[PDB]
Amino acid sequence: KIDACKRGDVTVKPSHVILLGSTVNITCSLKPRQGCFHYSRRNKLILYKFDRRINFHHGHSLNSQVTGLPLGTTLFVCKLACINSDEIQICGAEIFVGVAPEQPQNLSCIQKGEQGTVACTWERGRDTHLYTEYTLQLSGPKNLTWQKQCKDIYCDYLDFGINLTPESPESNFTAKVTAVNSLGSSSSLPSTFTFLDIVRPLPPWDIRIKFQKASVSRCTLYWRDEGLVLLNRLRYRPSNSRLWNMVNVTKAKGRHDLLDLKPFTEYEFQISSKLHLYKGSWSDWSESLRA
Amino acid sequence: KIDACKRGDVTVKPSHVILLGSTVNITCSLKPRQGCFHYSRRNKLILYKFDRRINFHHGHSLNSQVTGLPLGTTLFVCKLACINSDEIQICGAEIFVGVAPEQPQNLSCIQKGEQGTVACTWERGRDTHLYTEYTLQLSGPKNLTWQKQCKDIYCDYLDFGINLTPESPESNFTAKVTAVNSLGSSSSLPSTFTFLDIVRPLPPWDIRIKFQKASVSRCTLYWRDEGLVLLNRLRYRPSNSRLWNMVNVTKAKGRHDLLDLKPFTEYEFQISSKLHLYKGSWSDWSESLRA
Amino acid sequence: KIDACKRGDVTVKPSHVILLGSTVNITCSLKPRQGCFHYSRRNKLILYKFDRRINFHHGHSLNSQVTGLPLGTTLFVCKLACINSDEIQICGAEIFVGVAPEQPQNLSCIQKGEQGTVACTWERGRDTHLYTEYTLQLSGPKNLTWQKQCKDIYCDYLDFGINLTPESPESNFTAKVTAVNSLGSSSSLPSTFTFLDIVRPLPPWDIRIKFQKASVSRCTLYWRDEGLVLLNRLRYRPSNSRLWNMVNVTKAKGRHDLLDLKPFTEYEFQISSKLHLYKGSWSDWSESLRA
Amino acid sequence: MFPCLHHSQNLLRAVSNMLQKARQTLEFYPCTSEEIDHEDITKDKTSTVEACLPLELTKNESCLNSRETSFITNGSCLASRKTSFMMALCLSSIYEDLKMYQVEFKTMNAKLLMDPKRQIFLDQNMLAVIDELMQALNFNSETVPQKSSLEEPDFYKTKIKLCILLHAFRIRAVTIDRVMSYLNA
Amino acid sequence: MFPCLHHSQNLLRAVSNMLQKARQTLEFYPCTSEEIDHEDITKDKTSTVEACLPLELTKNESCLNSRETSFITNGSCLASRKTSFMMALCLSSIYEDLKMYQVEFKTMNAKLLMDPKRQIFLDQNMLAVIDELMQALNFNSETVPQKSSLEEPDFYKTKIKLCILLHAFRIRAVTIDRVMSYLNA
Amino acid sequence: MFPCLHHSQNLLRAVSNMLQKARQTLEFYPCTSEEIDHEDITKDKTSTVEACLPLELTKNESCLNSRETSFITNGSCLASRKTSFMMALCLSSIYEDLKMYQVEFKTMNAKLLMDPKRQIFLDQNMLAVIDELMQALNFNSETVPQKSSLEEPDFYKTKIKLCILLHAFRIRAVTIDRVMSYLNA
Amino acid sequence: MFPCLHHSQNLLRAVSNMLQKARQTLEFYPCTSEEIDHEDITKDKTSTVEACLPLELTKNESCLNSRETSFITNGSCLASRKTSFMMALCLSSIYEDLKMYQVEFKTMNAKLLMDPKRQIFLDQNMLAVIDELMQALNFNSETVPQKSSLEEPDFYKTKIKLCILLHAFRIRAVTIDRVMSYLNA
Ligand SMILES: *[C@@H]1O[C@H](CO)[C@@H](O)[C@H](O)[C@H]1NC(C)=O
Ligand SMILES: *[C@@H]1O[C@H](CO)[C@@H](O)[C@H](O)[C@H]1NC(C)=O
Ligand SMILES: *[C@@H]1O[C@H](CO)[C@@H](O)[C@H](O)[C@H]1NC(C)=O
Ligand SMILES: *[C@@H]1O[C@H](CO)[C@@H](O)[C@H](O)[C@H]1NC(C)=O
Ligand SMILES: *[C@@H]1O[C@H](CO)[C@@H](O)[C@H](O)[C@H]1NC(C)=O
Ligand SMILES: *[C@@H]1O[C@H](CO)[C@@H](O)[C@H](O)[C@H]1NC(C)=O
Ligand SMILES: *[C@@H]1O[C@H](CO)[C@@H](O)[C@H](O)[C@H]1NC(C)=O
Ligand SMILES: *[C@@H]1O[C@H](CO)[C@@H](O)[C@H](O)[C@H]1NC(C)=O
Ligand SMILES: *[C@@H]1O[C@H](CO)[C@@H](O)[C@H](O)[C@H]1NC(C)=O
Repeated sequence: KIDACKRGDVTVKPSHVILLGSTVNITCSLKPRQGCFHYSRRNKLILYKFDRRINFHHGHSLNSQVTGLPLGTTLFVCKLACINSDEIQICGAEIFVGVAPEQPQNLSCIQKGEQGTVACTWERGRDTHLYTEYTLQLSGPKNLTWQKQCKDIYCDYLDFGINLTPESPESNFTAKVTAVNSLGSSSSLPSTFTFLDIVRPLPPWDIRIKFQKASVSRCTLYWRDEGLVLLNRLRYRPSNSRLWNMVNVTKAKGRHDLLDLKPFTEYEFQISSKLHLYKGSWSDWSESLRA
Repeated sequence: KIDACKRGDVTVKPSHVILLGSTVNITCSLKPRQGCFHYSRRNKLILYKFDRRINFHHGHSLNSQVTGLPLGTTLFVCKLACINSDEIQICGAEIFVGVAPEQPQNLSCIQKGEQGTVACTWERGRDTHLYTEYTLQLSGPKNLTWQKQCKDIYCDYLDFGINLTPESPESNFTAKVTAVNSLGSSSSLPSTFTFLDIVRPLPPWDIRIKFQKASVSRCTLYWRDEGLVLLNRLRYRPSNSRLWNMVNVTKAKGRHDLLDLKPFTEYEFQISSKLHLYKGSWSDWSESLRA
Repeated sequence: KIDACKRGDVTVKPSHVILLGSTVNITCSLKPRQGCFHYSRRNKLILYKFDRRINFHHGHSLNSQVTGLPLGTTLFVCKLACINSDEIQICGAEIFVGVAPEQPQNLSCIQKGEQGTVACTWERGRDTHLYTEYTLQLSGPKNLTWQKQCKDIYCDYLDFGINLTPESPESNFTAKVTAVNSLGSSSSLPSTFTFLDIVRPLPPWDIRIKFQKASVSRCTLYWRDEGLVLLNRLRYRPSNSRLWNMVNVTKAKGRHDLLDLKPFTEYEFQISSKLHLYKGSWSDWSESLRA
Repeated sequence: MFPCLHHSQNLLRAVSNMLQKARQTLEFYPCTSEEIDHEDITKDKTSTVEACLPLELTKNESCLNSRETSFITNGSCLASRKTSFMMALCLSSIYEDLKMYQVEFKTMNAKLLMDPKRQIFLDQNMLAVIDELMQALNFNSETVPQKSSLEEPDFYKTKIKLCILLHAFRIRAVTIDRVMSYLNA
Repeated sequence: MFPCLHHSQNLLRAVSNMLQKARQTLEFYPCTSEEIDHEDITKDKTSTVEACLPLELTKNESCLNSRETSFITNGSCLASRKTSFMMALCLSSIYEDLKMYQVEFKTMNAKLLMDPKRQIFLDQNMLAVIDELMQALNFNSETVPQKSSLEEPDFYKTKIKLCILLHAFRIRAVTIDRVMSYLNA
Repeated sequence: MFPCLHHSQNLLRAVSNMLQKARQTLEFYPCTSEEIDHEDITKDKTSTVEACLPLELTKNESCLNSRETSFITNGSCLASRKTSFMMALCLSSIYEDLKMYQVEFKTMNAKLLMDPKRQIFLDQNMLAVIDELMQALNFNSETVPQKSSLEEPDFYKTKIKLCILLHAFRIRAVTIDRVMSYLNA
Repeated sequence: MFPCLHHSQNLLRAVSNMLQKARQTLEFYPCTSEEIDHEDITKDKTSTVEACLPLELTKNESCLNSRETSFITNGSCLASRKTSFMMALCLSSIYEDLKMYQVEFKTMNAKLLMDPKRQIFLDQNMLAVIDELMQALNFNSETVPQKSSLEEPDFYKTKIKLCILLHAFRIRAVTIDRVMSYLNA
């Protein structure tokens, strides 16, 4: 059995993890068999924080009560100094000062495209100086559920690998995030999302410009995107200065008889689609098409 | 959108999932545009359970109140019979009669060997005729829990992939199992297990028989097993008739000066080891060694 | 097209490859458009072998006749020195002096075990300072041959991937090796080998020592080897001093009633097998068995 | 021998076995070819019905509507410089047909698993064959993400829709097989 | 971290080690950067010199000459809908640059092996890195066939051409590395 | 060239880099060879100290204690009929030494990850090299299961134990390298 | 389900199809079970006839002759600590039976290819199944080297020997299948 501390053992009261503001009783105790080979009233049993002397007792039992510890870890190492020999490190304690975990104030779940993996994002709050474990739970109408745990201390987001297929377009799904640390536990308020709110249409991948198969000013734009789109929007703004973009386009993959400027000067084109007008987010504008 | 039901739609009150004993209002309704091409007072709108007639209304609206449904699924299909044409299936409902889920009375977690994956086993109880989801949670001394879901309707056991390394041999770890179904939720009582209780030593893999390097009756048995064993037991029973096996052996991988019968007749040998005498399960007897 | 020589071109007569003893006419010629920018009777057109001056002509045409070149490669580089500018390398020639290739005096083909890949070995002879290509051809009684080329300049042996299954134990197979180099070609004399000569039995892999299941001096040796062995030999020599080993053993995988010394002192044991007594090579002695 | 033709022959055989299982499992649900209407999900989205024809059969080229969905995705089934556009558009449309069906079949299977009993579930082997064929058809193959629901759907509707899709898919599988045979010969 | 950037960083390091070996092996042959002229085989064939620039640097777009060699081969290094055409043309041109060099390097190596001694031979690891990067750059990667000759070439000319190519290739390798770093960030 | 020797040379180099990182990360924790006692976990369990010697050095064979732990596990590093028992026992004992260390190193790493900060964590590459060498040493390789704890251990004790193990393991790594060199030559 | 049992069931089916082909191809050569004598090449070399029995059937253990050919080769089909020696010896003997047959079948196939016509040749799939089963049975599997002859053998003798081996091998294949079923249950 490998043992880190052989000469003596050091105890901490109440524990290595303490609430910000508490006082720890670091006590260095030396086993009777171990000790300075020659008894002398010169040898000492020092205690050091970051190699800084805090106490010194000739006797094997050393007691200290450190206070006002800041957030972080402080290494208290208790070395033995003999009469002529160099100091031998005996044992030490690492103390993590921590505070109660922040509750996530805002939780949002976004699925990219009709086929996508749901991803939920939260505001962690102040960082407790402690290991942090995050649990994300998603439940449907009745209480079935999916849970995943983000063991990583810092998590940008947690993604449910399982895709969500909604039994009906109007359903209620509720998501909650729980943060647990040695000192305490904070749980976010339940947030209820309908499937349309979670889904976000993909930007239209395709784009084509045709001048109505003619030299005429009128232009026809042939783009392609996800099948379930009941709305759309197009940018007809002149390239040199942005002006106005039509709020809505008809449910046509291929634009027809769009009003375009008579010159053939290059014009930037951007396109967006809305899965549902009543409760669907707008898609990101498609890569600009030059001319 | 492929539509299974076009001619008409059938509704169920309150829902397809009902508690054992409840009564469902299956109501078959026909859309006005669809119907018998020739109005006649001969055409009917039948409702069938497992192809057995339960009701018949000439009018488009048919109402039924089935009662005393047993546990299981009953297919109520509502067909349209016209005057001379054959019956056209219009729409149907599948009803799952279920009961509240049984709580697991006993939960036991066993880890095989010093290095093993913890596996927990429970008594499911009566089978509710419904989809069953089982969640197994393991919490250590402070609150840090591993979340695993057995989505399979029948689960013999759920295994935690991560091996448990105990900070100290005496620690308390608590395990709970939760069963959730459309109708209700039952959670097993928390059971607290120390690491020694969970661990079960492996049967000694190796075995060797030597007669003290001599023709003498005394025999030496050279076996090998997991390193952390503080106890052991050996079977010295005569092969022809089992007699008695020593309760404990010294902490020796290689037995020495064991009392063995003077004849060279074949003798079966079995060996077991105990990781901890105070709170450790006995290992399974090793494969019998002939002679 | 990256062009190595732009300022001028150098020719060699007869060729870069020459027989040992021949004289090469290295001639450095400068294209008219290229040359020293300022005509002066100070600029020279030097020719260097291993950066050692051999000739110098002011005129664009430089002629040299190097003689007594030793075996190897000599780099003749022809640089241009102008009046004040540093020498610019113009073009160069690498000459490989070589001699006619040695014929392989001895060719032997050995197959390891009943199942083995035939491998043929030859004595290359003196190394010609030239690229060497070796072709090994094996022809059976029927005029069908396997063609394999050892393009590597130095070849320890060439191995035929296909195993040879002999239509009859007495057959004649003939093997020849051909060496070809820019200067000449030498072919080894055809060597005819019967299948028994090519095959060499594997050393017996297994060995067991038993004293006739008793404390008696007589010993029984249970070894295992390739199935088609019609002979065998055993080493009964005392371990401390080698004495004599029996010339032949009966066709028994397991030796029985072998005469062994009464003491139990450790004895080395070696075993060999002969596939055919009339024309089969002896197998290598098996790993010594201690005691 | 054409490797894609072998995959297509495997596809038709896999659908034939699954269709036989579906009829046996769903005894009451009507799943005979006579009682099941033909409905094709890919009716307007893809041009397999027109583009996938023998070169002799297609001539006017007027009916190919403005190079409909002319993505012409390059793939390992053919070679880029090997065959005419008429077969290049066809291979892309066949890839799209398999993508539309696989996404739907996975959605049905995820709903079927929730059933308290296991009356019927889509063949894992058949789904794997569809994915393997798509990988050869187009290099930029997208693997459908595991689909699941947090609620329980009506099972009768899924079982009627399943039978309607299986029969329509079987007709599509023969059409793919005919094209693969033409490419081989 | 960008996987193609890691391959490009591996390429520059592999060329640096091979260039050091070449200078040590060919003591007389002049292989110092001062005595070796810069000659680029891909001078007019590819548009890496112009297309591969940071988006901020390229603006008029007039200098891109009529979308020169605008194959825009799709590949695993980028995603089809991820980056602007300026980087799509650049990745195709980089693939073409590596194809032109690998075909030439293999031809030189086959001639070098015939030498009675083994003064120098192209690093197998460097050639493997070039192939691995090309596979990521374009799905339709063509593997060069084993090249050999039935006669023996002059070795001095091959050794001078080798030094000229190695130095030019090293400059190309840094240019690829800069583009990969820009794509990552 | 011996493949196991290459793995052993990789092991010694990986430990050397990890040991340098450990000294830099733990500035206060004493991790110099002078202040760290030599403690070997495999002191009595394995016979590598005695079995792994050049054939010339070992002669009396009396010191090999009753074929201690003579499992003689067959493996891809040597061939079954290739070398003497003295090296067969040595290869088995080396496999056992790597198994004892890997199980312990994984336990330490699982405790280290829980630290609020990331002052030090065992090199994943070093652990992978240990597993690769064990796979070659013995066919019946056991992969250690992912280890985790439901509580937080004192970190100072783990960091002192880590330094003691790293230095002892480095000495073991040189011993394995010497044996692999002897097998090659 | 037992993976080795699946391989053994594949083996019996493969032999059954090859045996049917052999009878159809060799119309004159007598290949009916009635006219072909039973001759087993592995008559004395292996103890499959005695060792491979259900545990209930074998009791006296006297008939196992002095642990005949008791190599007990460890393998992936069983686990080292899983089953009794009676099945461990049986698995080794079955591996040896497959090695004796595969070496002979390859020798016959190499002679059959030389025939001016292609009346019959051993099924490549059947040979592959024998190799796959052997790999699972014993880790130290030896792959038979490609066999060839430099002369042409009489074909009638090879075709009579072939029929004698196929029928005997089929009986051996059922014996392996029975043992695999017993191991599974
Ligand atoms: C620390 O120890 C001192 C004396 O041993 C005692 O008076 C005090 O209450 C202790 N405080 C804590 C927080 O344990
Ligand atoms: C679902 O869970 C919530 C909170 O646990 C509870 O209030 C509600 O009654 C549950 N619903 C059912 C149907 O069990
Ligand atoms: C979801 O909840 C909202 C408000 O709580 C309610 O208006 C709506 O009907 C609910 N939807 C369903 C499907 O129950
Ligand atoms: C069923 O319907 C009838 C009449 O429509 C009504 O009287 C009864 O209360 C209903 N019962 C349930 C359980 O809905
Ligand atoms: C741990 O959890 C249990 C139940 O949730 C609770 O009673 C206990 O106070 C918790 N302990 C801590 C330290 O949070
Ligand atoms: C575990 O719990 C038991 C009883 O609840 C208690 O006696 C024991 O001290 C506990 N162990 C620890 C480490 O707290
Ligand atoms: C070399 O050249 C000289 C003069 O050019 C000529 O006399 C001589 O014959 C030549 N020798 C050979 C071997 O070409
Ligand atoms: C075989 O080849 C040798 C040499 O080429 C020749 O002498 C002999 O006649 C040949 N035999 C036949 C049968 O062709
Ligand atoms: C092989 O050649 C030798 C001598 O040339 C001859 O005695 C022997 O009969 C030959 N064998 C065959 C099979 O022809």
